[PDB]
Amino acid sequence: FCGSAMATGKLLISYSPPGASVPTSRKDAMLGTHIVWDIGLQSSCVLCVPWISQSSAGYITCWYQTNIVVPPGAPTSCDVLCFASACNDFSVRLLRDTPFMA
Amino acid sequence: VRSMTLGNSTITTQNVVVGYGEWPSYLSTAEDQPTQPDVATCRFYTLESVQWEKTSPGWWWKFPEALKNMGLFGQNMHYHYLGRAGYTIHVQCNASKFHQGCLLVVCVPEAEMGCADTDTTFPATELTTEDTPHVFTSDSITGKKVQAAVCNAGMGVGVGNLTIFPHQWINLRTNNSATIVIPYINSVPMDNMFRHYNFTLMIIPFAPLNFTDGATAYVPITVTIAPMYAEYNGLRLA
Amino acid sequence: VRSMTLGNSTITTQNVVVGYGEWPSYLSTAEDQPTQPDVATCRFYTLESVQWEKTSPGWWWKFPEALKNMGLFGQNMHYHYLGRAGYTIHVQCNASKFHQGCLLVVCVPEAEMGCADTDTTFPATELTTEDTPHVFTSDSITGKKVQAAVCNAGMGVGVGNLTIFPHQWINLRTNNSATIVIPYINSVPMDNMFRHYNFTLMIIPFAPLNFTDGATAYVPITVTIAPMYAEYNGLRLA
Amino acid sequence: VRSMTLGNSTITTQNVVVGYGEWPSYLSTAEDQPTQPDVATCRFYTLESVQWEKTSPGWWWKFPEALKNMGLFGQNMHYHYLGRAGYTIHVQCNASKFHQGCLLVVCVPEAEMGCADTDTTFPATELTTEDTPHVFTSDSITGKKVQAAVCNAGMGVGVGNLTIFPHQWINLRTNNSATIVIPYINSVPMDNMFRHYNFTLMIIPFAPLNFTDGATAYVPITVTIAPMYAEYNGLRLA
Amino acid sequence: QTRHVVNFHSRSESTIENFMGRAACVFMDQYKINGEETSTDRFAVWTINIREMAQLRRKCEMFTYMRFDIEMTMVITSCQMPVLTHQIMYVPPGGPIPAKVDGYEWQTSTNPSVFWTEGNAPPRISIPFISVGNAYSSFYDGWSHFTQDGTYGYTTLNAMGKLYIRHVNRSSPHQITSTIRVYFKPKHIKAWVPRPPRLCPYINKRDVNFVVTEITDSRTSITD
Repeated sequence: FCGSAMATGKLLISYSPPGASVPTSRKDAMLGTHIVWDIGLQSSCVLCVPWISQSSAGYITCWYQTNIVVPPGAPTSCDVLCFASACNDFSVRLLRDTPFMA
Repeated sequence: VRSMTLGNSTITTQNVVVGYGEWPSYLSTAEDQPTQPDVATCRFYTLESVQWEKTSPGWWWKFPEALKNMGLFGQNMHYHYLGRAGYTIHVQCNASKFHQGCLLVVCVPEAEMGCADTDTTFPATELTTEDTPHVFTSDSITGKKVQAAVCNAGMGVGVGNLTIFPHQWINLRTNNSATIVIPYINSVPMDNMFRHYNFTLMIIPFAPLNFTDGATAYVPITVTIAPMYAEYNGLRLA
Repeated sequence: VRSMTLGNSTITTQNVVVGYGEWPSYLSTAEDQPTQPDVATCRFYTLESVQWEKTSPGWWWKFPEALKNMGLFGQNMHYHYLGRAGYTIHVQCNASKFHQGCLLVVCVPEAEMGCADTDTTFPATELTTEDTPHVFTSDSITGKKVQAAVCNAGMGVGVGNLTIFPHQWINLRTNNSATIVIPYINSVPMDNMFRHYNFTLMIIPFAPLNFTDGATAYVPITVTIAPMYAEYNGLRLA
Repeated sequence: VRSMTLGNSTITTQNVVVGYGEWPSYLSTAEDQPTQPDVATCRFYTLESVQWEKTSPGWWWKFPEALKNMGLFGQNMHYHYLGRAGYTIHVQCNASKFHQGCLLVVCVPEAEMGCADTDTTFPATELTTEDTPHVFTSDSITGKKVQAAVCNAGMGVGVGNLTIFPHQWINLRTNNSATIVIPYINSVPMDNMFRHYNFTLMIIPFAPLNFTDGATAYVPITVTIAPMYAEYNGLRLA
Repeated sequence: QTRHVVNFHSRSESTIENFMGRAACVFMDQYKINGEETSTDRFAVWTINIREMAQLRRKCEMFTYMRFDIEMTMVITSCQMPVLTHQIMYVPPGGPIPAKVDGYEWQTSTNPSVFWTEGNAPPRISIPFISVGNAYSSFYDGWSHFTQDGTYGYTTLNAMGKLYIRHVNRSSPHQITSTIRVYFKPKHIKAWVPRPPRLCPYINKRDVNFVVTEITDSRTSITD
């Protein structure tokens, strides 16, 4: 969370399994897998998404649990950066040519 | 900062008021045998966040049936007609440093509320709207509904001395979070979860919210309930 | 007479053919973690009884998805997209003492069946009608459906030497019950339960039913499946 | 708060990202003998502070020759034609508590940058202006100079996955200071300090600066470099 | 296709030697046998560098520094006689080059060359780590000539040599047009200092110049 040091709110980060459908509402995301990430306490919440392979995948949605509460001095609109890597160890087998290069 | 987790629900927290000095527990017969779900049920059910403005008089939720549409706990209410639970209730406020105010977070077992115009009753959809809270009012009201004026919260008592119950103050000067554990107060070991409202979580702002013309015009209050030690009747033969 | 019980389902039974000499077992990684339901799932799912007349050519069921509407096992198929199970299959016949006949109760893993008029395919609702069985036919048939003529059961093989699979004869002279345990034969440890039919329970009358003009004109065949050691993928984070 | 001092230069600091897990060290021959200055050279060379507004796209410095006019280190570059060093780089931001933003402080060894209009080169004064930084641009540019558009920082790579190098995030919510130690990455033990730019300290604002109408319209970023374990060739006979 | 349980645990195919050490065709060229006694179309050149084709070039730019033996095997054809014999002369970085098919450089004892006659197995010639430094540099943020002169980005440390190829047959009755395919392969490869992958397409084979490309493919909204 790259907002102010005075901005405070909650975000609800839901994960859908690879077969399931996306939550259409915040309550339906709360009934599945989620983490109510309090911004005012910690500013960096870490996941670890399993069952990621190919040879119809999951979803990382994010919801307003609460709005961003801000004092009169700090700005109202903030940003959230995301990151991604291999969680513990990663398995990979069959080398090929990349599609990007032409 | 402690990141509690239960099942597939993790919240982020920042002292617990154990209601009546007791921690919820199981009931411990072959004539009547309880079923202990344990699986799921115990996860955190975060309700919808409630905006607290300068003119908000209060709110109340009536449990156990406030969770009647909340997942497996709200689905085991339809298959078993007897049950009991513990309901760890976290109440955050995540206001700023320039906001001021104070809340009474109290649980009030057996809150029998009174109708607005006496000599009649209310249509039973005025006590509870499952997930969403019924607000109080600042003055007296009429009509076939609950007399929801503060200073006489629901029961005809003074609202100031509502502190006799399991309570917690949320003074935005000092703290923001409250947590209450309510170990199933009832006169029968198991009761139906749709007829009987075991307790009434009501959040009442004593000192009103105040701020200046730059802050956000509200403070969202977040309510989270974890049904602990929920056990039900048996469905199998003996 | 042994009265087996599993969960909340008790049947009454009267030797087990363990398929390929192996008893089903669990798969035993943090990159992929299975969930073992154990609770429910293992109970007995009795299908609808099937009347066996003098002119019945046979039946087949395609599992795992024959149980797609059977309780929690048929509901965990919709929430998890990977799974495996064992399927203890009891087949009673409860005929009389004056009825005669013989059945082949065989399981046939990976029964890829052929269309009735080749050069085309069938509309996918011809292989399975969940609970109810597709019957075979006594002669050849046409149309966009399964070539269900016996002597070429589904796969273009001889129906007599279908005994290579886990089988059991039900000779009404001697016995009436069959039981087969099929320890999840597949080339991948877990697979989707709606795309892939792991095996095909087909019951084929070799010697036809016969009786005189006083007996009941049929013999009801009762099929009971107990999904053993069912495990699924994980839905929680790591 | 730790008040580090080196020679006659003291700074005031508030965790170190040791680049590639190695601390700079000396090279340990009579055919070629290095000279270790130790005296001076190791002191802190604070560059000019850089104002970070809401519309700043980024900056870059090219070392070792960014210090080409900095004291004895910038004077030993003219007398010795071979050298190596370590360059502890402190990056403070000293913003307020109501400012918000985020920086990527990355070092990028061997940042070969691309010309703005390809089919030609740039006049060599576009990569570096000794002490002062070349800014990036928000969009594409033309002319005989460096293609300094962010999202393609200098090298034609994605600017988001520039985190593979020795980096440090400066999130003004949490921290303000960064420190990186870069242990002389090169394919030859000693190289000329005017031809070859060993690494490129580039500071890139991912989340832009934001504030309200009362704060200061900028945040000064302070860069401080301490050349560690600098050693040169020998000038004496053998 | 369908999403299967891809269950295994292996990273032996992700090591550097199992990622870079793969033979790829890097040089097709024609060269005649007769006519035009002073011509440049009777032999091949191919200055050896990793920046030949963009598919391999992209893999060498994962890493800043790398050192490796190279083991190339030519595949020589012919069109249109006797049995033909070829010559694949590798000159080192310090080595004289021919100007014509009949130059005296072809007879230099310090330029190793294979004499492959047609019909046999393909000729294989292996070259060790030649460079003066301690590794080949994929990128060189520096100037060849001191005091910021011309030729940005080109160091002389990552020079690998050249590969002059000709027929040894002096003449022929008719025209024979031979085609050679050089199969480059890194061997015993080490690599230092990882580096983010190339995003933009390549422009030229001696520079890093590029057109500003978008980061990823765009989608409609942030939530779809």
